[PDB]
Formats: sequence, structure tokens, C-alpha cells
Amino acid sequence: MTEYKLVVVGADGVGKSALTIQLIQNHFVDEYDPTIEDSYRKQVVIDGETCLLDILDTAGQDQYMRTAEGFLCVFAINNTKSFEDIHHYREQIKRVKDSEDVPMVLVGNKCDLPSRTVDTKQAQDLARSYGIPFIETSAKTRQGVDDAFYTLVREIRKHKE
Amino acid sequence: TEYKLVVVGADGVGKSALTIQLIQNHFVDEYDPTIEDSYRKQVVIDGETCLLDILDTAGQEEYSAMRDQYMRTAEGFLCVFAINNTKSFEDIHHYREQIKRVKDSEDVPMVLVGNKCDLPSRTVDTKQAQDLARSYGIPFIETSAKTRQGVDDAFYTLVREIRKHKE
Ligand SMILES: Nc1nc2c(ncn2[C@@H]2O[C@H](COP(=O)(O)OP(=O)(O)O)[C@@H](O)[C@H]2O)c(=O)[nH]1
Ligand SMILES: Nc1nc2c(ncn2[C@@H]2O[C@H](COP(=O)(O)OP(=O)(O)O)[C@@H](O)[C@H]2O)c(=O)[nH]1
Ligand SMILES: [Cl-]
Ligand SMILES: [Cl-]
Ligand SMILES: [Mg+2]
Ligand SMILES: [Mg+2]
Ligand code: NA
Repeated sequence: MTEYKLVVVGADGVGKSALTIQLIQNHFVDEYDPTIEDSYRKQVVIDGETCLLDILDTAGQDQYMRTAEGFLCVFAINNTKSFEDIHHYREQIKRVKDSEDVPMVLVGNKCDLPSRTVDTKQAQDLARSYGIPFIETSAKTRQGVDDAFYTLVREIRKHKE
Repeated sequence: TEYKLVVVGADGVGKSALTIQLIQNHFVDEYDPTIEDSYRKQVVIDGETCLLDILDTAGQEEYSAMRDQYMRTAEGFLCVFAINNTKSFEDIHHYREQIKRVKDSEDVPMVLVGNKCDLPSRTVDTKQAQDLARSYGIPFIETSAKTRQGVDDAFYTLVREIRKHKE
């Protein structure tokens, strides 16, 4: 069965662990140790194809990063600094993958929050700069959560051929 | 405000890991199964600074200067099973019944905890526990001592049940 190796990267506190646990256990985790980096597997159905998602939830202190096929690059919309940090993440990815075409999705998490400091336009301009999709999500409400992971899986499928 | 909390449950469910996690904010891999002790922590709950005193049970077959006077002063109980341990779950009724008797009451502030929710080998599903917890009319919270998931939720919910019971 087709196993996808997905990595979630981003500044700490943007919701990398909440996003993953949401997809895995379908619950919003209020508290999750920021230091715990781990892999989680889930069988999903994406476009009528069943597959196994292997997700590395990074805590950012390399079997996975060498075999990884797709990246979620996560900022929080209430956290300008995390957004500023995105370029750092993009650059590390292009290196660990020695390529300029790595399947990648820009994720703006915490979209249930009213205190936005990063607008959709800013992030679409970044995502267009990279030529990747932008998806707005909330780990707490499930907004765009499947869309983010499934859009990455769809990017991988294009890249495989 | 001091809250006197007791953690009860079968051997191996993570009573000591849960407590140490709340107290010292780290996951203890090994803790002597036989050590029953009280741990104090100043926390802020709902804007209220409060001293949480926690009696971590080990089913002491010896003397415990605390449980002797703890069970007489105790205000709130965590009833802990592990989700990968059907037997520990089956044991919950035993614990609930023993509590009502040591406290000679039908209204003891109490929370049902399903620990080691980080494990994929679950033998007790959310519904079974919510049905047990509803039978007792208490909250169910799923936790992992290892990831901190729901740990503050469990303890803070118990403190909130106590506050309701006090008035
Ligand atoms: N309101 C809200 N809080 C979120 C969201 N995602 C994560 N959080 C919270 O933000 C905090 C940090 O998230 P966490 O997943 O631990 O961050 P990480 O370092 O990227 O793994 C926690 O208190 C989460 O519950 C979200 O979409 N909405
Ligand atoms: N995976 C997992 N293991 C846990 C968790 N809590 C405790 N453990 C382990 O389970 C065992 C029993 O935990 P302990 O706190 O000593 O249990 P007690 O006998 O109820 O006091 C130890 O190996 C702990 O490391 C948890 O949340 N997740
Ligand atoms: Cl690097
Ligand atoms: Cl496209
Ligand atoms: Mg995390
Ligand atoms: Mg113990
Ligand atoms: Na077991």
C-alpha cells in the first residue's frame, strides 16, 4: 500500500502537533509537549485512493528528512514572527532534498482566532513566490485540515510523475 | 486555597507519571510502583492561584502518614485507567465504590481519566468510558502522561468540580 512520508515544519507554537493529532485522532489537543518530535501513521482515502500517511511532527532541536516526500510549512496567522521564519524553513527543505521542486504547502494555522497579524494576501504572495498552494487552517475547528494534508499528497502524486 | 486531590487506579495505569508530569513538567519513565506520596504545586486555575496537594496512591501495604489523614481530608479523586488495559478499566467500579465508602457520601467530586492515549494499542474506546463516566455523572478526560495531553484538563476539571461542590 502507498505510504506517503509527510513532514510538518514551522516555528514552535504554530500548531504543528495540534494539526497532526487533529488529522490522526480527530481531536483538538489543548496541550502538547513542544519538545516531542514523533511520526504518526494514518490510513486515509484521498480521491478514492486508500493510502498510508506517515507524518513527522517536528519539534526542531535524519532517516525521515532524507526520505520525506512532502512538507507542510506552517505559520500562525496571529504570529507575524512565525511567518517571517517561513523562508528559513523553505531553504532547509530545498537543501535536505537537494532540489527546487519539493512538494510543499504553505499553511496559515489558528484561523479561528480573531487576532490576525498576517493577512491572506501576504501569504498568497509568499506561496505564489514559491509556486506552492496556500491553505488556511484551524487545528481546533478542523478548518482546511484535510485540505492541507490532501493537497500535499496531491502535489506528491504530480511530482512522482 | 489548598485542594486535596487523590489519584487512584490499578497498578501500571500511570498514576505516578501523571502526577510527576503535572508537578515537575517531565515524563518519568520509571517510578517505584510501591511509592505512595503527596506532591504539592502552586498553580493558577481560572485566574485563581491555588495550592494543589496530590496523593499519588500505590496501594501502600505499609504505613502512610498521609493517606491515613488524606482520605479523611481529600476533596477530589482522579480515577485512572489506561486505554490499552481493559482490566484496569474493569477495576474502576471497585475504586468508585471504595471512594464513596471512605468518604461516606454519594457526591464526591471525581473525574474518570483514560491515560496512555498516546498508545495505538487501545483496548477501551472513548464511548465505553463516557458511558461509565455518565453512569457516575462525572467528566471523562483522555490523557497521556508522556505528551502532556489533557493532563492540566484532568486536574483542573477536578478542581472545578470541587469548587462547585463547596457551594
Ligand atoms: N485557537 C487555536 N489554538 C491552536 C490552534 N493550533 C494550535 N493551537 C494552540 O496553540 C498552542 C501551541 O500549539 P502546538 O500544537 O503545541 O504547537 P507546535 O510547537 O507547532 O507543535 C496550543 O495551546 C494549541 O492548543 C488553532 O488552530 N487554533
Ligand atoms: N505510553 C505511555 N506510557 C505511560 C504513560 N503513563 C505512564 N506510562 C508508563 O506506564 C508504566 C506505569 O506508569 P506509572 O506511573 O509507574 O503507573 P502507576 O502504577 O499507576 O503509578 C510506566 O512504564 C510508565 O512509563 C502514558 O501516558 N503513556
Ligand atoms: Cl540545514
Ligand atoms: Cl497546480
Ligand atoms: Mg509540537
Ligand atoms: Mg505509582
Ligand atoms: Na498492558
